[PDB]
Amino acid sequence: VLGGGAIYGGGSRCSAAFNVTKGGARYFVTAGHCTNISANWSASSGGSVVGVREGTSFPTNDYGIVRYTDGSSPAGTVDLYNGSTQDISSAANAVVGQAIKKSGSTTKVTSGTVTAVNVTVNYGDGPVYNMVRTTACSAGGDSGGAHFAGSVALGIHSGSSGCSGTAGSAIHQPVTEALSAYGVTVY
Amino acid sequence: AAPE
Repeated sequence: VLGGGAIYGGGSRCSAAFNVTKGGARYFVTAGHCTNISANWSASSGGSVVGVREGTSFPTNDYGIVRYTDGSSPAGTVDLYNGSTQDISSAANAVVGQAIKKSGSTTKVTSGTVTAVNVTVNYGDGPVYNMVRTTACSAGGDSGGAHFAGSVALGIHSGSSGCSGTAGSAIHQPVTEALSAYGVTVY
Repeated sequence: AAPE
């Protein structure tokens, strides 16, 4: 699956953030509230399993990782939903004022500006810490999608408080914390 | 805010 692409588990749709690697093996990271629901993930609702969960953390954080088990070696890119893709080649933390994009499977690519970093967000399940607030529009099914700027991976889509027009509220989990948690790098 |  490419970054921003749909993934299905537990009868729900989420989105993948980025393809990552360690030890010559391929994995994708996504939202923890998505990997909490299921161990097996497919690229269509009743499709064959492409990967199995190897870790998850939600609430407190919101990230998780799925190991590919179907023998594929996907490109390390994010789907721009227009026939093309964005190559990702590094990861960093977002900064206030930075223009970002997110790609997820419900609203495809939307854009916004980072308004705050290191934010605690209270969801119904509990608080998630050290989050990033943006003005990018989003909707259910977009969690786990890629927050990025050019070839730089910045975050994993977690949630929002709504959107009207272009004025969104997409919140992301910093991707660097998930990459260190699992000892993985983007490629 | 809600998870999406």
